[PDB]
Amino acid sequence: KPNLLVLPVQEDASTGLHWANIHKRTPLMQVPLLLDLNGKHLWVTCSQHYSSSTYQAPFCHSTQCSRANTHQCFTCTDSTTTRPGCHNNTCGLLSSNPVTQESGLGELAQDVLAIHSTHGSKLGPMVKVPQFLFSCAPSFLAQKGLPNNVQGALGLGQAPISLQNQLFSHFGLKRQFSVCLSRYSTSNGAILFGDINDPNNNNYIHNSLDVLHDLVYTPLTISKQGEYFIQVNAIRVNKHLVIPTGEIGGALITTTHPYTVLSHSIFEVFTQVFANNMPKQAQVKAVGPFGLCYDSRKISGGAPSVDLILDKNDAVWRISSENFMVQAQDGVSCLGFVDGGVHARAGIALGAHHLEENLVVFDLERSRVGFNSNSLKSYGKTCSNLFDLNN
Amino acid sequence: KPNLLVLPVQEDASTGLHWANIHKRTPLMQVPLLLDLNGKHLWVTCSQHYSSSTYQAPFCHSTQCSRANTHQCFTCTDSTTTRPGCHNNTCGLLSSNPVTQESGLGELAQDVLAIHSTHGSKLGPMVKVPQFLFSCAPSFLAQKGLPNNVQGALGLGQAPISLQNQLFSHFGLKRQFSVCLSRYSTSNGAILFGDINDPNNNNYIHNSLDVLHDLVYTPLTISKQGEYFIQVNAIRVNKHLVIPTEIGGALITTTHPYTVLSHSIFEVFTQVFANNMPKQAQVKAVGPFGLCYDSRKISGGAPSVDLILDKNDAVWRISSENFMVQAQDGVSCLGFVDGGVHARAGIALGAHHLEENLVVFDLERSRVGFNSNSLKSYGKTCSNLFDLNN
Amino acid sequence: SKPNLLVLPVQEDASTGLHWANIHKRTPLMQVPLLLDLNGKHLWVTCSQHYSSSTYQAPFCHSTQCSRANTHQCFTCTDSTTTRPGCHNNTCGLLSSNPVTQESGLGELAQDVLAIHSTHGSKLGPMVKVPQFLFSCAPSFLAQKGLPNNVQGALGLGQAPISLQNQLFSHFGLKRQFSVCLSRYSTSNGAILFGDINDP
Ligand SMILES: *[C@@H]1O[C@H](CO)[C@@H](O[C@@H]2O[C@H](CO)[C@@H](O)[C@H](O)[C@H]2NC(C)=O)[C@H](O[C@@H]2O[C@@H](C)[C@@H](O)[C@@H](O)[C@@H]2O)[C@H]1NC(C)=O
Ligand SMILES: *[C@@H]1O[C@H](CO)[C@@H](O[C@@H]2O[C@H](CO)[C@@H](O)[C@H](O)[C@H]2NC(C)=O)[C@H](O)[C@H]1NC(C)=O
Ligand SMILES: *[C@@H]1O[C@H](CO)[C@@H](O)[C@H](O)[C@H]1NC(C)=O
Repeated sequence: KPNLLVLPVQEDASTGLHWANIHKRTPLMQVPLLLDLNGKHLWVTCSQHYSSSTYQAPFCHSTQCSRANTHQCFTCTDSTTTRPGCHNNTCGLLSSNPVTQESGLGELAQDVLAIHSTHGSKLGPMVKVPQFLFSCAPSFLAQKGLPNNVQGALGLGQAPISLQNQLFSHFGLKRQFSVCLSRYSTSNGAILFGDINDPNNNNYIHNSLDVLHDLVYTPLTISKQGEYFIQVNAIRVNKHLVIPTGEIGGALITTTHPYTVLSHSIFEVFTQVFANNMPKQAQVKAVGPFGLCYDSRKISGGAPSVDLILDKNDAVWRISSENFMVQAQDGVSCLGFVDGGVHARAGIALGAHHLEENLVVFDLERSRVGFNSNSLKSYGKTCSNLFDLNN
Repeated sequence: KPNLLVLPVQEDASTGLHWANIHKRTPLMQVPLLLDLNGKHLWVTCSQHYSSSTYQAPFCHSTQCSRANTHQCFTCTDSTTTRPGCHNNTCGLLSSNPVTQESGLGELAQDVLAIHSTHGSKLGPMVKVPQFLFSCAPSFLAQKGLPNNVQGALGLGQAPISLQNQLFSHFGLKRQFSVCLSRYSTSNGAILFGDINDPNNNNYIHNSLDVLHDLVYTPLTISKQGEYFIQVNAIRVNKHLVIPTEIGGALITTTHPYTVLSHSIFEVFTQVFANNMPKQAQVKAVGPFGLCYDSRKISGGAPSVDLILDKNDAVWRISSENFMVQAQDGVSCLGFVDGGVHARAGIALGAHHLEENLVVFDLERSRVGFNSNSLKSYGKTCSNLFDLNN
Repeated sequence: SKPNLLVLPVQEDASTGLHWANIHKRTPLMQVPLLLDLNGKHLWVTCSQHYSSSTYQAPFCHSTQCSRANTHQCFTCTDSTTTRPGCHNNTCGLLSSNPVTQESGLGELAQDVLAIHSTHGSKLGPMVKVPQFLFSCAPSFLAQKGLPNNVQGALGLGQAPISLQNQLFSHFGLKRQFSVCLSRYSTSNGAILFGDINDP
């Protein structure tokens, strides 16, 4: 019985989103799914080639339906014969495409999910959750916005049948998971489930020990919708402070958009403050979703300190200029923050690009988030080689 | 045929609010009324003691009631005899005390209003609007909260029978008015109606020409209730920027003296301010204020406070002689007040903010203009920018 | 230099029995045939791709112009993929009516030059302008039915804040009075007069 589980994830270069192959069903196979940090559950298109000797659709008012927190019954109005995703007297579950913000009523489903354990310092054998709960979503939901051929999403949000909650409870793990996304499409990053500070896991996490010793922590708050928040008191640029006005933190953490999104007033003030701490004669025609771009040849070694001042000024998340400068085009380097408009979900939403090449620990038992206080590269490490991810 | 009209206004030392004598009725006489920038109409208390040979109460469904945008008929339930403010089959108008936020149903009224024209560099003869529309309010409405002897309010809001809307239309003026409040109770400020860049008016406004050339503008937005808003992206204190929070987020108003901030913004701004000051010069807060200092110790230097505006095109610099208030003896307080958690807006700029500034409401281009340097840097004040002498 | 009386010639359409006027608008100034609608709340025009004017503007939502027009509903162009008069985002929406068909449609608030005759002695005098006249750019279908031939909108003289007379009264400081003398014959004009007719 494993004390640590590992899910390799990959960056999609085109969308900037991350996805994973999930192993499901009997016989076991791989389903490519979007990584959705705040997603309430795993959902898939089932109307396909769903072949499994282990599939079940729980009946309405069943114990499975109570756990999934759906007490709404499902009626199939597509096929008039039965299949995965289409029954009467089952239960309905609302699934959302976090990119398009579309939602649709899916059917609660139950089948095998499998995930890697560890063996010494390498990946170990797959272990199974034989009755993993998830949603069979309507086909349209995955037809737009996801990486190519991605057929659903896996959610890691604070909700009862999230992926991590089901792994924790099945295997009796510590309630902690860690995210190390890779910036490169050509090598994987990973998600780790369980305690990384467990001597039983020392051999697998041995290579990451210098990083772990320097981890910095800040309190984690959770919204009514199961989303992860931290408190950012200010954004510091050199000696300028952009200061936003028992509550949930103001900064969302998400994996479902690449760049960090700022509500309009913050975006406006921050970007100008940034432009003021830069050579005005280095700017070029704005490109892409970005508002402030430079000719890459100037600027070289000329970007300012950009830091998040965190809850109660106890901590700082220093952000590297190799992270916050984006290479929009051949020789064009852009400030990687985008305007969320005036009705943004949060004042600040830290996205996949922010998380990439950082180790970020979601410590649910103590309600806090930890991150590397120095860049991984300063340890000679990357998110792809911090842990052994060869099968 | 005048191109510019002038209304002198005065600060009430006690309340910090401003008022004007309006000339009305036949025979012409003076009515002291509160200056209410956002008010929808002029209202005055009416009784059997109201005397005028030109007063009328328009009938219900009249063209007058139509222009005033009231189609609710009025029934007098007070006197059992008719008098100004008390008739049947007239029309009803809701009037508000902007200070107490009490409101009352008045009767639409019509009478003479007079206001100064200009003659060269001086005030010229009074010119009249013989059928000025306004509200006869119930007597109780002004009985609390207004400066002494003030018996109504003149409203300059975006609403069909506001004072400026009726002056514009009657005289064929450019749709613009300018506010120059005087900080001193002992000298008048003014409101100007019509084009101030009008060569015809060059002689009256000649003394202000340097101020006008350097005016800075920002977009003006109007709420559904007719209030004036601008957009503030940040309040800057030295190098610390406080980001507040489409209609602008900052209300402009004349019905409270000090600038009111919503609780979350207030808390953030006052601490940021305390961080840019000698932290051990503070004294127990006095009055309505939250952060007060000893006057002898901070004469050293107050920090830069600027409103960063819409699209960051413009900056409204606030002088430390404006935002520091001398609450007591040797105590100077930061003159921003906490509007609480159900504040109407995030920022509400009040009379104190407006004082000794020239503020132009350009309704024709939907923008607000203000002096980009202090009046005092031009050798001017709001009392002497224009000739307000009889 | 401010006229005390303005005059708008109007003509009867024999086919429909309705009356219309050529109204002068834009820079450079040109004529638009519009239906005479006594009770109409505002002037509206079908505004097209080929609207040409150097003085045209679409007020922004929550502007003072939108306040005066009494509209606080914002406009979104759900039509073209490019902007044109009558088609922008972040402007304000105004409901216009075809009084013959009772069709209504949501237009965009617009601002441009309007000109009209003043008087000179006993004759018509030079055109005088309202440089920022407020009106509605209405959807094209709204004029396709019921109106005289080639008529592209209506001018309203109703009791409403941006009616035609209300804007003329206030721009020029006229007496609040207008007079109607319609002609029975399609072959000669009648007129609308704005201002005091009784100061001989
Ligand atoms: C305004 O209209 C009211 C309703 O018509 C008037 O009140 C009515 O007076 C009648 C005469 O005595 C009486 O029979 C009715 O019952 C009464 N109606 C109500 C609703 O009370 C009112 O008249 C004045 O006030 C009343 C109470 C009496 O004192 C009358 O003599 C008064 O004229 C009208 N007010 C005017 C015309 O000023
Ligand atoms: C007015 O705004 C709308 C909505 O913002 C624009 O319509 C969208 O244009 C985007 C392009 O950025 C498309 O991706 C959307 O599919 C469009 N939505 C709809 C409903 O058509 C529209 O282009 C804007 N119009 C103008 C003239 O700027
Ligand atoms: C679901 O119920 C409806 C209504 O009774 C029925 O017509 C339909 O065939 C049922 N669906 C399946 C898959 O049996």
